[PDB]
Amino acid sequence: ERFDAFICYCPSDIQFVQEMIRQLEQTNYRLKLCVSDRDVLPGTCVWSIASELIEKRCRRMVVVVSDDYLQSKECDFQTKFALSLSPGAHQKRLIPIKYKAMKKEFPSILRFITVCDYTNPCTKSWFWTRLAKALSLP
Repeated sequence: ERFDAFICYCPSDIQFVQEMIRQLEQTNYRLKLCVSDRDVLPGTCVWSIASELIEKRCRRMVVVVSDDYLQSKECDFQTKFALSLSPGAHQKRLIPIKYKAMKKEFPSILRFITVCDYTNPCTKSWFWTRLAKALSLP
């Protein structure tokens, strides 16, 4: 089955992903998010379902960036694979998200891609609108 986006995230960010489900799948947006801890089946490889799903079965990939995310090798692999699919962010396939105040730097590999910043109080009002729309484009 195909998806609109593959949510890349660390375990400690699962809960924000749940909010994404509550804000993007369970609303009028009706987006089909691929949450690995929910839709990726067991028995799969953990690097090939970042190469079959992300590449062919998902149009975009929402990275849930955070301090915990930097420390989890799996999501780093999946993000670098994203950038392999579209180095330069030409096809607009990698949506970074900063939903929490970070004590570490933003990944130096995503400096030039526009991040959806929940933390910003004056911008959050458009977050779910910007994200949803972005994930709904062809």
